[PDB]
Amino acid sequence: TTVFTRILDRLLDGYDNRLRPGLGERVTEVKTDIFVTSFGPVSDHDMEYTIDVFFRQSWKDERLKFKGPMTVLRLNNLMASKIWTPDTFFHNGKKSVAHNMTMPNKLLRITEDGTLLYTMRLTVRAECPMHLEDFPMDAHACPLKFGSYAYTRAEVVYEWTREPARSVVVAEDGSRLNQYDLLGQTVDSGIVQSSTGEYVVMTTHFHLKRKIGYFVIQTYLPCIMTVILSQVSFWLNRESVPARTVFGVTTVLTMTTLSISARNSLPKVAYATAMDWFIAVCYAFVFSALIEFATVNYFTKRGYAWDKTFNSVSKIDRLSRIAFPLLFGIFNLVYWATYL
Amino acid sequence: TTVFTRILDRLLDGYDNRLRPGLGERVTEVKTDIFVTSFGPVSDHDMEYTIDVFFRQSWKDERLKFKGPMTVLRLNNLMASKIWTPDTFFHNGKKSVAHNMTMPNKLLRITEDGTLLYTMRLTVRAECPMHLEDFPMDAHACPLKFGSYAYTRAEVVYEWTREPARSVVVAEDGSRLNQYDLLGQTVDSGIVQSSTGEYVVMTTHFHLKRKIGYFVIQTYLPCIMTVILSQVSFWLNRESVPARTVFGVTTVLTMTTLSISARNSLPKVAYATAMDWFIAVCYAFVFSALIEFATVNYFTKRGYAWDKTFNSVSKIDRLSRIAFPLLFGIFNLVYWATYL
Amino acid sequence: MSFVKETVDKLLKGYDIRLRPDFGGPPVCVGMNIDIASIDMVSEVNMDYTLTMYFQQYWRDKRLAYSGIPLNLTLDNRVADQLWVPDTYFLNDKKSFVHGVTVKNRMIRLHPDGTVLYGLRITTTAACMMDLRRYPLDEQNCTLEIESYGYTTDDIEFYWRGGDKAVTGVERIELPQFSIVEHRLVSRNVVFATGAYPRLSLSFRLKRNIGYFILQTYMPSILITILSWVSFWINYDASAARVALGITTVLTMTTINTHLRETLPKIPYVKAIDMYLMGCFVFVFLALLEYAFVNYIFFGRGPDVNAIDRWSRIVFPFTFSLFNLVYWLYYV
Amino acid sequence: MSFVKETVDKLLKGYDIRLRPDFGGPPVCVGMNIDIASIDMVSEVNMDYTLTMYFQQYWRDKRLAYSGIPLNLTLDNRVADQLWVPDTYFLNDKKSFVHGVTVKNRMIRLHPDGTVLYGLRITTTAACMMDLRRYPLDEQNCTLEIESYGYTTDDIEFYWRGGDKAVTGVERIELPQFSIVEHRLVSRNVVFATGAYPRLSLSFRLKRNIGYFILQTYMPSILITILSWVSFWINYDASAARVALGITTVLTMTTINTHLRETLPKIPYVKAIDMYLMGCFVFVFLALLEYAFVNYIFFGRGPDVNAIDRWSRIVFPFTFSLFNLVYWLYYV
Amino acid sequence: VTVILNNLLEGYDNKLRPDIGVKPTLIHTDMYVNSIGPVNAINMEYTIDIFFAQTWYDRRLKFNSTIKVLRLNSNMVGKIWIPDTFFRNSKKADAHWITTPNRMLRIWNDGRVLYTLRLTIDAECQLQLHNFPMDEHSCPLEFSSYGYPREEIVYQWKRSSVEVGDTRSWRLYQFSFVGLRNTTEVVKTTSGDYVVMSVYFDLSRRMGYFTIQTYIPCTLIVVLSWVSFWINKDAVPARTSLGITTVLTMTTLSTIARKSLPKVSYVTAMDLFVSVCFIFVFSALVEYGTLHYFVSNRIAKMDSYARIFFPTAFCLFNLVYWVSYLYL
Amino acid sequence: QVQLQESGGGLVQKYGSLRVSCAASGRTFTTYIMAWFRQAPGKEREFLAAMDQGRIQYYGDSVRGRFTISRDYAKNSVDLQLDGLRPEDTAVYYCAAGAGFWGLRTASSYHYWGQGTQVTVSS
Ligand SMILES: *[C@@H]1O[C@H](CO)[C@@H](O[C@@H]2O[C@H](CO)[C@@H](O[C@@H]3O[C@H](CO[C@H]4O[C@H](CO[C@H]5O[C@H](CO)[C@@H](O)[C@H](O)[C@@H]5O)[C@@H](O)[C@H](O[C@H]5O[C@H](CO)[C@@H](O)[C@H](O)[C@@H]5O)[C@@H]4O)[C@@H](O)[C@H](O[C@H]4O[C@H](CO)[C@@H](O)[C@H](O)[C@@H]4O[C@H]4O[C@H](CO)[C@@H](O)[C@H](O)[C@@H]4O[C@H]4O[C@H](CO)[C@@H](O)[C@H](O)[C@@H]4O)[C@@H]3O)[C@H](O)[C@H]2NC(C)=O)[C@H](O)[C@H]1NC(C)=O
Ligand SMILES: CCCCCCCC(=O)OC[C@H](COP(=O)(O)O[C@@H]1[C@H](O)[C@H](O)[C@@H](OP(=O)(O)O)[C@H](OP(=O)(O)O)[C@H]1O)OC(=O)CCCCCCC
Ligand SMILES: CCCCCCCC(=O)OC[C@H](COP(=O)(O)O[C@@H]1[C@H](O)[C@H](O)[C@@H](OP(=O)(O)O)[C@H](OP(=O)(O)O)[C@H]1O)OC(=O)CCCCCCC
Ligand SMILES: *[C@@H]1O[C@H](CO)[C@@H](O[C@@H]2O[C@H](CO)[C@@H](O)[C@H](O)[C@H]2NC(C)=O)[C@H](O)[C@H]1NC(C)=O
Ligand SMILES: *[C@@H]1O[C@H](CO)[C@@H](O)[C@H](O)[C@H]1NC(C)=O
Ligand SMILES: [Cl-]
Ligand SMILES: [Cl-]
Ligand SMILES: [Cl-]
Repeated sequence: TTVFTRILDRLLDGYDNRLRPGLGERVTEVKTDIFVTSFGPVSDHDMEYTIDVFFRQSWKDERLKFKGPMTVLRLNNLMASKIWTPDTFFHNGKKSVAHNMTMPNKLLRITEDGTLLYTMRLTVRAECPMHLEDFPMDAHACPLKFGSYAYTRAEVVYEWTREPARSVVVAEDGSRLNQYDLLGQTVDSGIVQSSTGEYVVMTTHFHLKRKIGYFVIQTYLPCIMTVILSQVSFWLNRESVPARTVFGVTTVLTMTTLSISARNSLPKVAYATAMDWFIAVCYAFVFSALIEFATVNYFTKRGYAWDKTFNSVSKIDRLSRIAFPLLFGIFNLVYWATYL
Repeated sequence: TTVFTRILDRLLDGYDNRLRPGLGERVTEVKTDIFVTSFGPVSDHDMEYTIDVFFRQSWKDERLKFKGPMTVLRLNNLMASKIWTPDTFFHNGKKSVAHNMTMPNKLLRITEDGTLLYTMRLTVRAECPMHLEDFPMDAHACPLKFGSYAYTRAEVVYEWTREPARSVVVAEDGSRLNQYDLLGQTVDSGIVQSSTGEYVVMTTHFHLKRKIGYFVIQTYLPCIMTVILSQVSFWLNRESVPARTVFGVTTVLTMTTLSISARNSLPKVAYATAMDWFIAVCYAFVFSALIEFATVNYFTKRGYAWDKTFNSVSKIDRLSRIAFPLLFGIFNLVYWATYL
Repeated sequence: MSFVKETVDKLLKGYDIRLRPDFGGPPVCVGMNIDIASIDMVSEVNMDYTLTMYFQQYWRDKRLAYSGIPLNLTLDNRVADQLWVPDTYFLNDKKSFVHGVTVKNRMIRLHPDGTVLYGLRITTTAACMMDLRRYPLDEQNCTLEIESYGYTTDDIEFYWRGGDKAVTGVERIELPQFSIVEHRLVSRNVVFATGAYPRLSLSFRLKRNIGYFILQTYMPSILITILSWVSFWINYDASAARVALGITTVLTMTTINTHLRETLPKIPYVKAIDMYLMGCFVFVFLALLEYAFVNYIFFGRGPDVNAIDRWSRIVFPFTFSLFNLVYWLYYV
Repeated sequence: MSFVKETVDKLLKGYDIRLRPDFGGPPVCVGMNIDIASIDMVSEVNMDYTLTMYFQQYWRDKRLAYSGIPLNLTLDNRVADQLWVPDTYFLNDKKSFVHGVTVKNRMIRLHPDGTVLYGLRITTTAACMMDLRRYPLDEQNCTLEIESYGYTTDDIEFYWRGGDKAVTGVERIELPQFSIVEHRLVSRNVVFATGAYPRLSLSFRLKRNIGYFILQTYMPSILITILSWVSFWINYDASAARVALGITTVLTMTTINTHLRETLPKIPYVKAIDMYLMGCFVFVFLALLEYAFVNYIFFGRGPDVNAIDRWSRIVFPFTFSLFNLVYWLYYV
Repeated sequence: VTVILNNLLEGYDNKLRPDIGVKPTLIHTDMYVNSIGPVNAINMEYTIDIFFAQTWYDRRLKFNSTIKVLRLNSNMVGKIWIPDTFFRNSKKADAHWITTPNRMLRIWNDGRVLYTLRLTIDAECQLQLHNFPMDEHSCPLEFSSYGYPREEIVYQWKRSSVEVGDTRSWRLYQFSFVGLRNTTEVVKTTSGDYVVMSVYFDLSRRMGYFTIQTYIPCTLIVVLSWVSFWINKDAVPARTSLGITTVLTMTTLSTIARKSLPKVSYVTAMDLFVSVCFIFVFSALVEYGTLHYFVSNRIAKMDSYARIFFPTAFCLFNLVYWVSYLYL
Repeated sequence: QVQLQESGGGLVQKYGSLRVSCAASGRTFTTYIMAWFRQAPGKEREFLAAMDQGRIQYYGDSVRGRFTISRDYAKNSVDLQLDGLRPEDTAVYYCAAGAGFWGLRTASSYHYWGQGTQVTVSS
């Protein structure tokens, strides 16, 4: 197979991989394409998401024209390091991995016209600024921006191979999302102005929507049951101070525990999430369910219970058996309709 | 600067970096100087500590003499790989890091006499065996042993540059300790005998003293306030059995929680620390308080309180209000004077 | 050794690693067998498992053909960097490495007919999405995709060398929590925008052991659901007793359920274990509401009570026993 | 490109990277400007902050001066290994890396007069010792020391390129917990045992946002403190109620500190949040000793009582309100 | 020595083992256990730091000189043939490169090669956690050639195969180093028959720590529930609250015990003790419930029998428990 | 209450240049996307420009190369430098700021909107 060996020797002979194609002659145009093999999990604490893609780059290098038996040279990824390749980096990438098990996951195909296809398998951790103000009923547009690190807009321009909506493809089976739903993605192009010049930036915004099922099970239901549990004491006779005292005290203790552990899923943001308001209102109900008993006990003249003169049923108790369940139900309708 | 290119080309021409200087003629003597830029935190769980040093080494190599315009060549650290350097390693070093941002953090200086200065910036993580019997009122002498790996004392010896006390210097602002205080250090040489021969070992013992402030707030105060809390039940009427039982039950469980959480700050060693005995004694006082109420309830003839024949204040209560606070105060004086 | 040195030296002279064997012709068939050292950890939180194996590849390269030496030359593994080897990669791996103590765990064994045997010792963290709707009574199916990156089906072909015995050592794997029911080998082709690629798939059907979850989670949940029935043998006048006993069961059931989600990912659906803990909580909550109804009737509606207690002492142990029957049969 | 290929070849022909520009002469003036991408996470537990930036360096090397071509040659980042670059390092840096996807994030931009623009994209985890005495109402001052390792002030000079405008992107930073009040650029020489070295310091004065801590610890501390006052409205003969109410609040105050001590390093001094919790615990403990005092008086000293209750119903709310006013005015 | 080194490597093919077509290469191995790291029962791993020394003969490395030994650093290591010794049960193993590669290479005039390097190894030590925490383990450390079968490379111990240090600086908190033995075998694989050398370190767990954390706190809860027996009858809020709060406490204590073990499906010895302790606290609450109902609606002396049987039945269990596991 | 007050100009001679401005109040939009929209009479809102937190500028096709957007993060404001105006540019220009969900080009993805500065070009 020395015929193909001569071609590779001929191509790399007098080849300077330190200069982009058309240096000082034209703008090097790079056509890109992304295939998302798996959209990895989203981390709220680090405000980052993981993506696993086939990052395909296509461009024409006239220094790599050949005539041979085969029109396309499906070469080895070792050949890539001997050829000028674009220095694409991700602007919001935190810590990315270019996999090389068991070999560098790269392909390089040189058609006889000089076109190069250069795809790699990358795992990218990207910064996704999250406005956790409607948490957990919130949605984010996690971006993915990339462009040439060194070459300005006048030297290297990026472009989408197919139509922009069709040049980023998500595999149906690959979705490593636990508590999110990938609604879709919008593909766009922009411009950034740094201290070193203009740079074309290719962006892709993935539109995630958090699934509320987990937080309903683990946070909203315990808060709702605690409010209902605290209102059970409204049906107990006023001459049972120890029993109703334990009812109010334990529920307030329970609410404090829930109010603390509910933040463990989030970064320490300075505002209040939509879940914080629900906990605050539940805290207000449970706290007031004990102040209500602290008022009935204040008017409990006798200590012995019914089986002389006996205590009458509290008028505060009768109203609290209705107003407290009713207001909480009214609050639930307002709270859920506001965010859903 | 073609003149200085010729000098470097002359020095390395025929230089054999596989052979130590003065091979077969003398013993390569290496002068060692340490500047601790920051004494890192101490991890009791791993029984190790971090330290960030400018590890300086100086020796003489006659093959590296020159007569040039300048007397000292401050060369790039690239030159180090082409020149014999000592194979120094840390005997108790677990996992050290040679820093590389943005270039290899090394310097090499060649004086015209032939002497070399070759300093490196390392993050040494060295083993520090500890005896936690007096925990937390304990002190440790964390060692830092180093020497050549391949060269016996008949080939490479080590000595401190300045006086041994003045060859290990800790930066004034470079202290990253939180619960320890660095009380100086002792510097000594030595000889280690192994299966391959005798080796020169430089040693340095950094003396650390644990600060007791954190443990007083988080362990000793909650234990002391728990003992005081249990003794409150000695001032309650013998007729309030549920109220005093809650006192004893709550404090015993509180002690158990404090006992387990205390051990979570240490490696799971197989002996009791000093803090363990204080917890055990505080457990005994709390446990005996509920033992006392078990006796008071045993000799309680009547189940109704004074406002008929009413019950009298237990003689056990009168002595308990005096014996228990006095004994606990005695134990604190004995325990604290024992260690402090 | 002098003659063996000449044979190896002449092979690598003129060898072109940039071109696969038979570059202009038929695809080179690559045979693969895996010896699984151990499966380390199967994490539901990270949705992955860590696997150590002796990955071996087989292919014939006529360029590396030698005669006159009736031996299978096991060359030093540093020669692998001078030879063409298949660009095999695992599609569903997150973090992988080849062990390198005391040297890199590679082997190259040339054969006189030109065959190359290429063994790699690899620890792989492979992604395995787990359907946890029947957890902890679930069967997991974790795969391991094996594909060629740059070479299409016109250039390379993958087959499990040795057939169904290509993968060995699985019977010796002892996962602390799971049990490997079986495994199977699949060879097929996957089409992307850049062509069609051969794929080998190794998949294990893991079965989760229920023994740990019975003692740690199920048994305490059952006993607490029984302690809540103790109040049914308590006089209705003991408000401070049943309520204190009743509430503690409610708090513990909430505590057990909310302290179990920590060890699991934030999946937005009810697992089988969550369904059981919710089921016990309903009985526990109604046990506390049973006294609240009795305390209301006796005092609030003063101007039958013991009937509710006797009725509760049978139905509550009966319905919960009935609940276990439906739950376990539906899941086992 | 044939002419450009010749020109770049001539620059690196005979180029010695072991020797700095003007090796025997005046120090090379290296100008530095930083384009901060983000500040990732400020940790009190590890006493460090993570910083991502577009670190850039400037210097004139006459050996890299090319004429004829009117362009600024942006070369591939692999050429940096063939050029002299300053041995810049970060003194307080713990763990740093230049990103390497898709390639190593470097840029070399030669200019015809001989200038070299050398940019790196660096993520640095730098040490920042903190004074948590006024935590969480504290301002922290985290710096970034930039220094040359091998070259003294006789061989290199560091200056901020552009003066006070040499660091950009600080306004775009939005830390969830902190707030960058300002930043300063400092240029100074540091003397070690081996000579005096140039140093540049970039310092941020982070200010903590109290909003999170109010919802996390301050408010539950207040409400539990308010909760303990409910026992002041309960009849003294209600032993099982006031004691249970009083004891529970005592436990929670200790318990609340548990969910807070683990989030911080084991510092030996008292924080501003510990002062409040110790202050709240004193009131809760005294609100329990108030009942034990009353119970002893009515029972152990029976053979005024309501006076102590009513007096405590005003003094405790007033003293605690006064306690907050003294605490908050001092710390804010 | 410069002349000698250049003579050795000239025409040297490090891709070929010595006596490639003649004999198996006999390799003598010596190990010096610098320290044994913590034994992680959760991951079934232990860490060990050794000075692994391998000796063999390479006729290509024969020199005639008056020096009789060449002492070299790690620079020469890569220039000559080195055995591909890996560790079969190793999960993560590392060399040491600070300040230089921690490797030593010595070459005698007759061709004998001594190659020592420093290794940190997280060997996989499968643990049968029955009898926990009174369990004992013998942790193996296997090594063999990766690609050279028994007809090409043979490993053999020496007179001083394994040498241990002070055994006090070792990070053995829960265990104590008690024994050491060396074995050899031939393991058949797909690629051939490989000589495997295995070192067994005998480690016995020290139960003192778990007594402080688990056994003592669990025992005191059992005694704590007994207090409700001496509490006078008809104190319903007193004993019932005492009974439930011990069971709630035992549940939390039961979870803490398991935190030091993997989620195994077999009942360990400690789990049985907690399961038995869970019975006593459950029995006390049931005992008062039976007494309360019968009185409110001989049996009435159940408190008197409880004050005798429960302090005795728990003692009877302790005698059986602390004999079947501690001994026999 | 969040306010997006827009200043600039209302009348300009044909061929001139104008610089519309927009000062935010009540909230920092450093992490949001600030955009410019115009609505000619009898027509829908047309996306003009937008700059994200990373200083990345997105322009509409009809205004690419003419209108330049530039934010001042310290002052919490966004300024559009109108250039090469034509009589077809006579419209109401709006200032918008929002997260950018499904959008960055959709008027429905911006939550906070300005008042609307009329711009007129006459020949
Ligand atoms: C996927 O991609 C990744 C990333 O590219 C790959 O990871 C790379 O893998 C390669 C191949 O294994 C490595 O190159 C060799 O590395 C060794 C080891 O040192 C390196 O690694 C140390 C840590 O390794 C551990 O962790 C890594 C992961 O982090 C892991 O991969 C590895 O297995 C292990 O677990 C580092 O601490 C070390 O840094 C130190 O040294 C640096 C310089 O080396 C220095 O800059 C640092 O500051 C620090 O001090 C270093 O990164 C090297 O020993 C080895 O170099 C020797 O061998 C090669 C041939 O293999 C040879 O060309 C070299 O010249 C050199 O041989 C000389 O030295 C030998 C040792 O002294 C000696 O025996 C030889 O005789 C020879 O000496 C002769 O020549 C010299 C002049 O050269 C002369 O002076 C002498 O006198 C004499 O004549 C290689 O560099 C990469 O390091 C590694 N990179 C990373 C980031 O992990 C991964 O493998 C890929 N995976 C797949 C499946 O493809
Ligand atoms: C957190 C809310 C706090 C509200 C605090 C409100 C404080 C407030 O104003 O209380 C007064 C009163 C309490 O009445 P309540 O029924 O609780 O107490 C009865 C009352 O004291 C009678 O006067 C007593 O009879 P009398 O003297 O012998 O004739 C009777 O005893 P007896 O007949 O058995 O002997 C007592 O039980 O409440 C209302 O009227 C409704 C208020 C609804 C307020 C809104 C409730 C939602
Ligand atoms: C941990 C040590 C435990 C020791 C346990 C020791 C247990 C032990 O032996 O108790 C017996 C006795 C009980 O004392 P206490 O005052 O509690 O019991 C009274 C006593 O039984 C009287 O005899 C009763 O009156 P009487 O018969 O009708 O005239 C009186 O009833 P009433 O008049 O109210 O109707 C009871 O209340 O205490 C001592 O002698 C001093 C113990 C000092 C112990 C000091 C311990 C530091
Ligand atoms: C080199 O390896 C080949 C392939 O493993 C060996 O040939 C095998 O030998 C075994 C044992 O006799 C047979 O069961 C197989 O059927 C053989 N396979 C083939 C393809 O021939 C060969 O014996 C080895 N050479 C040496 C010298 O050991
Ligand atoms: C183990 O080592 C001893 C020396 O300690 C040696 O005599 C013996 O041959 C070695 N091998 C076996 C299998 O015992
Ligand atoms: Cl997710
Ligand atoms: Cl510390
Ligand atoms: Cl251990």
